[PDB]
Amino acid sequence: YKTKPTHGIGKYKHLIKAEEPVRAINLGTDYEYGVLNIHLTAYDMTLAESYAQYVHNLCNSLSIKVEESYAMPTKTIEVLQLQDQGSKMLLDSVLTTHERVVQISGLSATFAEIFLEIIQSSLPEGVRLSVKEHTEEDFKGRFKARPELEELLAKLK
Amino acid sequence: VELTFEETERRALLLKKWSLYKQQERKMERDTIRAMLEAQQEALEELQLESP
Amino acid sequence: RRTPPLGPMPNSDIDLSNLERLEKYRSFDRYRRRAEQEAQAPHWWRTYREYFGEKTDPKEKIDIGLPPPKVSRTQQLLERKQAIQELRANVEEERAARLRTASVPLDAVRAEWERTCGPYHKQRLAEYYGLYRDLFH
Amino acid sequence: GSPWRLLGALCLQRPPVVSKPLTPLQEEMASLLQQIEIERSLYSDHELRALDENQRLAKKKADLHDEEDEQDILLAQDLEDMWEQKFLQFKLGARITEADEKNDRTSLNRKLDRNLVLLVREKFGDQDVWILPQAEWQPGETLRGTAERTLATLSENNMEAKFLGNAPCGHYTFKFPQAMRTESNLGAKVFFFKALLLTGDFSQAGNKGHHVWVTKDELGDYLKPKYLAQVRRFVSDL
Amino acid sequence: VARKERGWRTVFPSREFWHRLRVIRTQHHVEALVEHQNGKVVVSASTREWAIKKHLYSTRNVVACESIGRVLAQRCLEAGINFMVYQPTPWEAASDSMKRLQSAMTEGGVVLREPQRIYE
RNA sequence: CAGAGUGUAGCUUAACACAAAGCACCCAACUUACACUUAGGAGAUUUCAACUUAACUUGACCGCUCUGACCA
Repeated sequence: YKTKPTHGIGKYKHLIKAEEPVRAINLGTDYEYGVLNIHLTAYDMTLAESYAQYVHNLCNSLSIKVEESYAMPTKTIEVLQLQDQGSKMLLDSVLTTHERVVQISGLSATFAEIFLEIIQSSLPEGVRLSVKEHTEEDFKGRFKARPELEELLAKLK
Repeated sequence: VELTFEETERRALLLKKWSLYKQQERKMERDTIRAMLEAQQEALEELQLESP
Repeated sequence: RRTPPLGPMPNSDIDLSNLERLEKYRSFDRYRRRAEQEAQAPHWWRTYREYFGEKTDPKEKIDIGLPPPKVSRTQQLLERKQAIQELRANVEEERAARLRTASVPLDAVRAEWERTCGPYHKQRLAEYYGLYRDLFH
Repeated sequence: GSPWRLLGALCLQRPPVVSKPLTPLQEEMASLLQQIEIERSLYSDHELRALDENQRLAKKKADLHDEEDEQDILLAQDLEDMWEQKFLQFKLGARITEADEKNDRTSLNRKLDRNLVLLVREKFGDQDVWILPQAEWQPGETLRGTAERTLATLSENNMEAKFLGNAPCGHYTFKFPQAMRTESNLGAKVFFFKALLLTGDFSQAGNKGHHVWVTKDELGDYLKPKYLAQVRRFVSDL
Repeated sequence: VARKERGWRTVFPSREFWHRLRVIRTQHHVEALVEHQNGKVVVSASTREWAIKKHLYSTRNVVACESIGRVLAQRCLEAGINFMVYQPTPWEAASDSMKRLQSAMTEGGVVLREPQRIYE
């Protein structure tokens, strides 16, 4: 009851993050970095996924918030080689590029040196590590292209 | 093809040894992060006293 | 009209500034474990235990039994650790537990139970039946 | 000013070039994972090709019912032979190079599976002491910038380094001997900054007496016991 | 004929019982308790006891959980406790350790369902 | 080097004895991954003499963090 000293004992929503419904990019301060995308490029699908899991678990143990873990579209490139005593290119092998991205935020400037040192020391063979600041273009690169929108935009140009 | 009793026993013991091996790897990595963090924080404190 | 609480309100120790960085329960069991401990703690408000719990005497119950036996903890612990190491060193024991075929001898367990935890469990069991309440007030 | 002398040290490190060899325990685990992967995997096109080719041979020998003559020129097993022959001809790079054999602790081509830390020899008070590269701080310059300037002051080097962060990775404070110890110059405060060696190497003018590259395990041979302890904190050997 | 504490339908677990089987599993030990509705523990069986620990290779596996049920069922018969209730969470009930423990209690003679109260 | 402090595994003012506890941690399955869940794995009283008590009391002892010496 309101007048009783036990008023408000049942309150619970002040302990819960307000969830009242794409995502705004939060730039970091002078001492903390903003949203960061940790790209993992490799020719082996297992290596890319396994290291992304390792990075995701590493951040949790380091109390670093992980915004989102997702996979970039697979790139398939044909590999052709020139035949001996010939001028014709013949297909040799097919290579698929797999990219895994782990999105983190709130990284401290002083702690960035330690975090980058640990991840680069554990990088598997054949895996490329690239850490970039999150931008709108990178997020928009995960969506299908819209030729119909482009065609209408060309008329306006 | 069904695995033999000896084959299953070998894998089970290997997995048990694998758990301890990965635990020691985490301890070495966790201590490595702690060692770097303690040194960096101590260095910053010394630097602040010398020249803010 | 408001009245200040008679004591510390629940969830007052929670820091709402760093709510995002605070570790959550994330599971039903972890919340339940904390909930059970919180319920047992005394409170300044009206509770179920106030109206239904047994009104035990605040003074400690008088012990009128034989003195407890003297046991060397250091020697007892060393022997028990040696026994465990011998048991775990057996390959068959590890295989039996891994295959979920091992079992304990009830007769051997109870014989050791009578010498270590028997007298204490009997006191608790007799307390539940109220023998001490009637025989010795 | 201050009685202590500000010094900015550079902890230049060479990242490993090759992957570390697997431990004997990891070799057992690696084989098991490969064995498990094959067991739970479906038949591949190469495997399906071999199975069908074996059946065609049976369908050509047991009964003369095959209605095709050309079939396939090369069998799956025969195709594996060509791949095997090419692999034998190709020669892989030497993981252990001539530097390891000769124990040439100056070149960067040694211990490609380990981490190398740059060490230089500097003479103080007619005494040669092995320390990390360092320079004295100057007005109008950040502490990290002094470490960057230290790289440019090396003996004919075109190395490129990638500094990580601005905060120092460690510090080392020492006092001068009482013979020359004065209130104006009580001692020095060295600050370490780590960087990654991307590309470049020293010229062939001076190699043995100028700089050495050693791992953390052998780092104690050159550093003083008090100086070694501080360096071993921010330098990892993972 | 005794009153069971009915109600508490909006919370968990229910209080409508006389004795209940409560099983506590920790990181290194497994404990099973039979306590009355008032909160008094009647009988108990824990892997911390040297009587049970000395015969177990591990005190945190299915064998330990099954062994505790066998020991507790013997103590329940010696204590006169024949009927009790079990209130598991959905994941605990589907767990293999609890199924073995429930089987041990049933094979020991203890019924995991109390008879209904006689109102007339 | 000396002096000063400190003493259960990562944390804990867990340890009356019936007992070295609780949590954190690691592998596997599930999960894109995390998380939950299930099923597993590894752990400690620095050591010793003192009602023989004693992780606890006290000494020694070993280790450990600090103040200086020492230092390029």
